[PDB]
Amino acid sequence: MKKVVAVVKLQLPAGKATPAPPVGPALGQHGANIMEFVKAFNAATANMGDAIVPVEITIYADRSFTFVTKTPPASYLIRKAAGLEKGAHKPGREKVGRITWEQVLEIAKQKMPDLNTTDLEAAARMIAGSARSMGVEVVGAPEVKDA
Repeated sequence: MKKVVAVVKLQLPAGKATPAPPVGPALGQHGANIMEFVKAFNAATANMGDAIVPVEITIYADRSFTFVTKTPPASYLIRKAAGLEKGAHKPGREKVGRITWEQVLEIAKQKMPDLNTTDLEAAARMIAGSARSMGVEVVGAPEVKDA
């Protein structure tokens, strides 16, 4: 028996949101907890840095708020998929932010069931690209030329 009851989707300031977001009251729809929401948020936006994040607080009947969001969109999962971990005491040698075709694809497929896109090449570039702009770079995608 699955049937989400409430889901708050909006954009909150990373490393700046406070227990008084543009929703607040419109958010307390699971148990009435604004801090826990921003508390954890700030935690993520506090460990990474400042920015904006499209929250997707999915409040399930069982007062369950499921939503993974921290750095800008694409980063939502391209980060861990790329390598944006922490400053690291030693230089990350490789270029910070590196994903692979297979990664951007699997990351796009679910992000392109058939909305505006359709084929993978399209979404694929949308992802491998989104990262490209995010300073990230495609590690896989073996430049296939004379093959």
